[PDB]
Amino acid sequence: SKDTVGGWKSKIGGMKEWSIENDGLYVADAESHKELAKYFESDSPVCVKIINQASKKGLFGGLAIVADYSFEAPFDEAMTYSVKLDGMGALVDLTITEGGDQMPG
Amino acid sequence: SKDTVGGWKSKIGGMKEWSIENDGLYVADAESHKELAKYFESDSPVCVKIINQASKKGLFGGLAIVADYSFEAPFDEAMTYSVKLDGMGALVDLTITEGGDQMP
Amino acid sequence: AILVSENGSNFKITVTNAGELKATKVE
Amino acid sequence: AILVSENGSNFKITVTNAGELKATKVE
Amino acid sequence: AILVSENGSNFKITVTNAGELKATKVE
Amino acid sequence: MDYVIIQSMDKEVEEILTDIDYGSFSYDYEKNTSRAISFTVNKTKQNAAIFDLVGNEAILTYQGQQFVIKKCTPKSIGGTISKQITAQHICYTVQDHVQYNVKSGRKKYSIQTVLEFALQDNVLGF
Amino acid sequence: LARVENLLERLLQKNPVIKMDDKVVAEVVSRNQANSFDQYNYTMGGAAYS
Amino acid sequence: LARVENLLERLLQKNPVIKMDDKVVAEVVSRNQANSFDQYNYTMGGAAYS
Amino acid sequence: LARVENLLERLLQKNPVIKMDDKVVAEVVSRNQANSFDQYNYTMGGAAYS
Amino acid sequence: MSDLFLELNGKVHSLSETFPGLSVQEVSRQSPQLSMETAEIAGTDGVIPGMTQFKPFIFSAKCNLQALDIPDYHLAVREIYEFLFQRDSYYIWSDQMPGIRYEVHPKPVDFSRESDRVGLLTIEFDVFKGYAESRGTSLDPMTFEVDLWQMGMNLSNRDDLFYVFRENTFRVYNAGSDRVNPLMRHELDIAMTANGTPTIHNLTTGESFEYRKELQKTDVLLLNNIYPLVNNRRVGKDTNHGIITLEKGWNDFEIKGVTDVTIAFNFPFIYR
Amino acid sequence: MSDLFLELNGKVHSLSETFPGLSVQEVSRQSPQLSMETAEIAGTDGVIPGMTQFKPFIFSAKCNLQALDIPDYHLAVREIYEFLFQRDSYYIWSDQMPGIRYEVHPKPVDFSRESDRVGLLTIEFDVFKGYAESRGTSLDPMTFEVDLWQMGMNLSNRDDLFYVFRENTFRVYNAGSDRVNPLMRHELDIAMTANGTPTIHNLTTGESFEYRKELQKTDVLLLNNIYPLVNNRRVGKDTNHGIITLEKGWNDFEIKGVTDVTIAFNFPFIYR
Amino acid sequence: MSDLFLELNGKVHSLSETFPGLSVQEVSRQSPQLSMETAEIAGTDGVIPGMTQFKPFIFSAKCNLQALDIPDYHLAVREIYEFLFQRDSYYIWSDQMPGIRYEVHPKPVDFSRESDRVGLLTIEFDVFKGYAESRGTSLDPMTFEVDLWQMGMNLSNRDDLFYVFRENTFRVYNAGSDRVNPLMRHELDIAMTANGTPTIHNLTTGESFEYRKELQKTDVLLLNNIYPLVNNRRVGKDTNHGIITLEKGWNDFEIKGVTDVTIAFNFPFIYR
Amino acid sequence: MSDLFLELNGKVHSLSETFPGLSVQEVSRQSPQLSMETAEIAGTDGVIPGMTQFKPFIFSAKCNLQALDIPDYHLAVREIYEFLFQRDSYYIWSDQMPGIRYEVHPKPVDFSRESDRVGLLTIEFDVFKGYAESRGTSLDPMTFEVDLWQMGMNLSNRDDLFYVFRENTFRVYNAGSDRVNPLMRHELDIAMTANGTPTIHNLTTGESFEYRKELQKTDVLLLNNIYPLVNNRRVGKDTNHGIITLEKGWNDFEIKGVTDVTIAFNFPFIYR
Amino acid sequence: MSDLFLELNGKVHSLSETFPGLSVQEVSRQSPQLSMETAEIAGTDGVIPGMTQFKPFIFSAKCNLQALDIPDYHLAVREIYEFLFQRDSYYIWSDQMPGIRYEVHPKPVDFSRESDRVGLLTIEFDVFKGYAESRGTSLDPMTFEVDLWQMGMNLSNRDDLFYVFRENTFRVYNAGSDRVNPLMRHELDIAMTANGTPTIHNLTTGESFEYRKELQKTDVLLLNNIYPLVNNRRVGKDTNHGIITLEKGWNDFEIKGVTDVTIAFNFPFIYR
Repeated sequence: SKDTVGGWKSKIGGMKEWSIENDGLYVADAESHKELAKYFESDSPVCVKIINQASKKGLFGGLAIVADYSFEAPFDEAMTYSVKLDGMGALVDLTITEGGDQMPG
Repeated sequence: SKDTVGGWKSKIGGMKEWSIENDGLYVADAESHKELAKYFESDSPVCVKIINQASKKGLFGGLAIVADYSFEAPFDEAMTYSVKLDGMGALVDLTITEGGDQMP
Repeated sequence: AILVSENGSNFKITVTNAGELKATKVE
Repeated sequence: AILVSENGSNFKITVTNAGELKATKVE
Repeated sequence: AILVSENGSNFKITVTNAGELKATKVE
Repeated sequence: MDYVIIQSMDKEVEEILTDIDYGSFSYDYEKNTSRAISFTVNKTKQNAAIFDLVGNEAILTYQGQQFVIKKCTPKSIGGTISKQITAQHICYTVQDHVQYNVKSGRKKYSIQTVLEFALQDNVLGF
Repeated sequence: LARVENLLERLLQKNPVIKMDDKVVAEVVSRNQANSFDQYNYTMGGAAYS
Repeated sequence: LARVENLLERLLQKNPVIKMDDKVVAEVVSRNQANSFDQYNYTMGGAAYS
Repeated sequence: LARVENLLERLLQKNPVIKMDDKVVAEVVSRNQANSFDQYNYTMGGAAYS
Repeated sequence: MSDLFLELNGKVHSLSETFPGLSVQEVSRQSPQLSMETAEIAGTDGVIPGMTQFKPFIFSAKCNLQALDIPDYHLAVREIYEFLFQRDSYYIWSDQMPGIRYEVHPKPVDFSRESDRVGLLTIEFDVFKGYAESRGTSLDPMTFEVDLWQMGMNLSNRDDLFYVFRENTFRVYNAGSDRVNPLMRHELDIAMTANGTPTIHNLTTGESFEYRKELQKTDVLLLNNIYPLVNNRRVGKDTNHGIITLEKGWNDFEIKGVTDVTIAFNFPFIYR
Repeated sequence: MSDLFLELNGKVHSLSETFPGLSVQEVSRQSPQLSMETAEIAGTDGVIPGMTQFKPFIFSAKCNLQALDIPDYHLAVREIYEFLFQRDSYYIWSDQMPGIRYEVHPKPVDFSRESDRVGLLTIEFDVFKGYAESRGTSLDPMTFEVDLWQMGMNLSNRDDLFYVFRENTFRVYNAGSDRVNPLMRHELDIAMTANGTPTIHNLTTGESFEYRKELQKTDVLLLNNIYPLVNNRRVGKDTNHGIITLEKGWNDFEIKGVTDVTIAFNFPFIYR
Repeated sequence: MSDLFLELNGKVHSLSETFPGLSVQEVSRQSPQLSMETAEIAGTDGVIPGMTQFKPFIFSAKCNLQALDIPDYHLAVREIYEFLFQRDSYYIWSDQMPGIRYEVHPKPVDFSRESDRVGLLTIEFDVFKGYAESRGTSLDPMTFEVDLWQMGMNLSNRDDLFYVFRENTFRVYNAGSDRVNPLMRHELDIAMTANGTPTIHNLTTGESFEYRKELQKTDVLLLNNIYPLVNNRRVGKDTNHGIITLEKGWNDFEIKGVTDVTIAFNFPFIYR
Repeated sequence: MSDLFLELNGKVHSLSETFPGLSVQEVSRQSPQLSMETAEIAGTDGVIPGMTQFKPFIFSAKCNLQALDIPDYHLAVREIYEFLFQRDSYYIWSDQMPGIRYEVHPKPVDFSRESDRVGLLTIEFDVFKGYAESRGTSLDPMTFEVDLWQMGMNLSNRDDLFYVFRENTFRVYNAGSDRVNPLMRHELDIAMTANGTPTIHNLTTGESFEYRKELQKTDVLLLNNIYPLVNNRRVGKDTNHGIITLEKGWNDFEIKGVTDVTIAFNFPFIYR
Repeated sequence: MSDLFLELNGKVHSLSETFPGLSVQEVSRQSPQLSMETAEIAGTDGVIPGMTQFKPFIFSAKCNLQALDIPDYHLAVREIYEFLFQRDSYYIWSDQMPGIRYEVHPKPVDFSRESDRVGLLTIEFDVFKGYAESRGTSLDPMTFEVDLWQMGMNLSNRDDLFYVFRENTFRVYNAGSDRVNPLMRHELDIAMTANGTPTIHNLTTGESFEYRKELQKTDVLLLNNIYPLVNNRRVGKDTNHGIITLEKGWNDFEIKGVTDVTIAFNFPFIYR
């Protein structure tokens, strides 16, 4: 507002967005990698969670799409994988809310 | 002004803006991080204040939006966090002015 | 850019009609 | 660049001509 | 890009007036 | 005065006709042929009080000359009411007086005698 | 940006021909001529068609 | 993009005056008036020029 | 670039209606018809109004 | 802080007060649209200017709407559209210049939805008279408690300005930027009470209004625009049909043919 | 979530329900299109505006279609084209403001095919009457049963809004954004049953309608649009051809010349 | 540094001095607007051009306003709008070329509000006569006392330029960029006092003006524009209706038929 | 190095030499604007071409001005504007092709101020005849010392070209790209002196000019454009009113009815 | 590599050969310009189309010029402008499709000077007949000697294509892209020599032409365009004014009323 005393620009919050990047060692025979490949192959928005396996508590959860799924095989190192997920809608924050403590098994 | 002898460009200050970038170690159950998460979710102004915690003197204060809140979890280090805050108005300079010494 | 396209489209679409009013009747 | 140049080159042909056909003769 | 807008403004402003001279009188 | 003075048919009220479309105003004169003024008036707040008076047989004073309205065309297109006024110089209104008597036969007249015969016992103040 | 020119050249196809009806023009011209004729007849008293 | 601006300016130069002929307009008006006159004469039997 | 769209919209607001005077057209048509009538009268000797 | 005040049906509404979620960021005014009536003679240079005129212009107000939730946002948008767009023209003014008001008509402006609850707007009001006028007329006293006058309105800081006179010769100060003329749809009222046959003369302009009947002190002669009346009765037939005008600055006025003259002027100032 | 409800040929459909793949993302409406004719006078500044009108406006809904496969995509496109484009106007509304509906005609829309099964589109509807309206008439129980907010208060909970009266003087509340005028092709029905010579006076608007014949309780006088009827028979020759209009807010009505009068008003509300 | 000087209503103002916050950044002028009418002949190439003319052009001055605060910004904007936009044309010039002025009408200008106290603008002026001119007429000492450069040497220092003559044959220097023609609505006054029958021959342009009556020393013959006067009385019926024009550079004048001739030329120079 | 030469009032001025701070960067010439007079018959394909014509085109020169200081820059801009824009058309040519000149009219071009002392310009001259012509006519000798002819002017490098003939049958070479026709406003002069009754025949074109009176060696017959004269006296009544034209390349001419013929052709070459 | 061949004034030139610096980069053609007239009927959907036509189209060739130096660049530009822009149409073709040529008129082009010696350009040609055609007529041996591909087969190798016949019933192959019709200003000549009363029937198109007089072997009947001639004399009054058109592919012709008939068809193929 240029008609108000001061001289500082004024801003307000807008739309929110979120993404997840995960990289590591790649083993093609793993069930999780098979599920990731199936999800990337044909739409199928995937429910993902970020959890604390040691403290036995969950942190985040929500639906996402697999935007990128790439691999890398250097001749003097293990063959790695990288994946990127873009969110759909709200990303539930389990640190403040209750529930969402389900874990792989 | 191209009509002034000298052939020099000129500029004049205008609107001011401010932001704060903070980063460090992330602990989920810390109450400050819970407040930050609530502020990010609720789309409400957050009153931020830069303190000199040793000299017992305030430095800056203002209202901000939480424009970013990200975390990293490397497998060989500690889980970190980074936050970015954008101002909606005047960032009060407590050094030149007086007051703003309320501290935890 | 897309707003320029839409504005130009609407501008020429409106221009197509043209006027030439005699007193009140068209043409 | 080329887009607006084509726009100008096209506007050269049409709008200049104008219509106003009496019944079939021009003007 | 801004002078494109100025050119379009003057373009359409000049387009407003139109002609249709009878022999020398307007309309 | 360059504006138009409007006097009603019954001469009860005489005011100033304002908000005349001066762009459409025109005064036409041709020797022994014509003398008239034509224009268009739109009904607005300023002239709403006297817009009903301007009609046929009303009198318009313009630059000290009197013109009788001989053609009025009220028109309503939505919210605008416009009258197209054409008025001829009051002199031509002398055609409302007719000399019925006839001076039969062939005779050499002057302009004075013919003019006296034409305007004898006028009731229009000519 | 290609479909911008798509619409621009599609709507350039517009015919720069505006056909105006002759009957209304003729009727208006006749009415104005009648107004002029009535004016001229009035200026000459009644030494005309009426 | 400068030459685009130059060509647009040169194309703005053009006079927005479209000379329309008067002889053809008069002839068409006369023909339509003749059609109306013939219609009116026919509706009046033959009590007219023909 | 928003004010480009704002100005172009404000200029698109213009009414694509151009009123053309009728009295001038009628007078021009009458003059042309008089010219044609004089031509026809001359081609017919003097067997006309004059 | 900026705000926009709208006079509608005799009521003054603050735009921010009526809609709490809507706040006026900034106001702006287009420059006067000067236009000279050019006449061209082919073969000569330039044009022959006629009488300079001023075209209607635009008063803009950039604002934003911040709602609690989506249904509230839609309801606020609908209510703003209902409030702004009325059948007849209304009045507007701003906090920055609270002494000058414009008679305006709204223009179609669309909300720019930025988020789920916020929307930017740029309201545009077309002022068609081509000029701005003061909120108060000349009859209002130039006192502090009136709260109508603000600096920059061409008030002369050298002499007193009053518009009620008791003598036959005086001066009247028109502070506007245009010559007040009722023929140009300007507002101007003159109320006079005196005894005798009156005649008003504006020497600076050179105009004269003449009434050709005897007047008593109990009869009030009211010239409103181009209508002279006595006791709200039209007497245009008994006058010379002349109309006075107020030039810029000081106008010398002389009254002839009457005694114990009491003449009052009531007109708004024309700004731009 | 958002949705768009369409009432056509006596049936109400949900856009997200009729087409499972279709999902409405956002709903918005254009500002009222204030059209106004201006006249210029040579020698004076500005323009003189005529009576203002409101052009048809646009109600827009941006949505996306997520088909199962290519044949499903083409089938859904064809189904949407067949469903939306009828030969007669139909009503639409949204869950965000369920209490207000627009009678619209569909506009051309282009499917933006992004992937083999995904298409974004923006359905636009021409509101050709220039205004919105309530979901029902005043006598309709549905009108005051869904939702209606005015100056921040809900009209669906007010208990003082009556439209059937038995006395001779009363008040009628028009909650619309502007006056209701049958001359403007608005909908307004007034049904009266009484004994004697009726005369209705709208004191707020200063209007009057009189029927110059005796009436009997079994005879029903119905004013619909610009036509008065007695027992479904046009009787305009025996009336003063008066037209009764309802202004914004409260209108004070007085009935004279009859006794044992029962009068009912049936009209929808008009929103800008 | 740069500044813009405006001469209006008999007073000279400095733009940077009248408004302290305003500072002129750059001054420029449009090219001469050569206008030409072309006729096409069927069967032949090219066009035939008519007589060329010079349309009104634009003198531009880009400047900025640095107000103290928001109320000062609005006050300065209003003051600039009031000052610049008068109802009559006025002269302008710049310090870069102080010896040449343009008679202009203001053009619409839009303030670009960059900050709460800073606004850039570009004031444009229509030079409607199609040419610039010297700061005064030929007889004015103002003209030959500030500066005037023409193909290299300053004309303010040349001592051979005289415009009052006592002999019968002499030379007159028109330093303008084109010929001075009263038929083109230029300003040109020629005052003569002699005894006998005057006859002026402009041999350079081959023009002639003759008065066919005897003249006496106390009688002054003044040719202004297209009108000859004797003692401020139109005497065109007794002349040959001749028009005297001054070409570029030196014009050789011969006066015949009179003795004791005193002749003076008063005209401003015309620059393209 | 590039330069532009302007022929004005019989004087040749170099643009760089006249203004030391202005230097020509580059020259360019728009291609001939061919236009076929198309006639369309509805229902058929394509058009029926009429006679191909050439529209006026544009000759452009990109240059820059480098001044010593700001006042010098403004003075140079004004002087350049004065020099370029004249009342009537003039001639231009370039160093790159110094044998071909164009009759042109200037076009409005604005200086682009890049710094405090430098300004870029792109002058555009409209050539309206639709063609270019040689600097020298056919009467000028084809010698080195004349410094007029250059390569690329279609001069035949196989035989001598002279335009003065002493016999009754010869050939004349028109090197232009257009058929020289005085009816198309082309320049063409024939001066013939002989004894008897003359008759000129252009066999290749098939034209014939006939004079029906006896001629002596002392009388010169001059055909300029479409005017035949003897001793500068119009004798069109005594001729057949035919006019000869020069086709492209060689034209075979035969003169009958006279002896000791001396005929000379004086015309410029038409290029494109 | 690529090249453009131009046939004009009876000579064939190669664009890359006439000007060594010029090199053709790419050749392309515009699509056929289908023009159609649409009539709208109130109360019905869609439009009714008139007879379609094909407007003139554009054949484009993008190329570059690499001159040795600046004078060479200007000389090459002038030479190209002189060569390309003639006053009459000429034929063009390319090495990529040597068997098909277009009769064109040059279009305006502009040289894009990139460096001091390099200039890119795009030469455009208006094909004003709306169609392409073979390099010769049916009877021309050149037509079936260079190349002609139709539906994947080469017509230059087919041995069953004859156009001179001696029997009374036969078949004629029109290899063009559409029907050949003399009424459409197409070129079609039919030469016949027989004895008796001729009658030609095109059974494929169901057309007929009859001559109502006896014929002799030394008399040649030639139908060219819309005119029949006997020994180069128009004899249309003694015929039925029949027009013979050739459809696409095979047309079955039957000759009746004559014996010892020799008939030849001479026409070029028409390609869209």
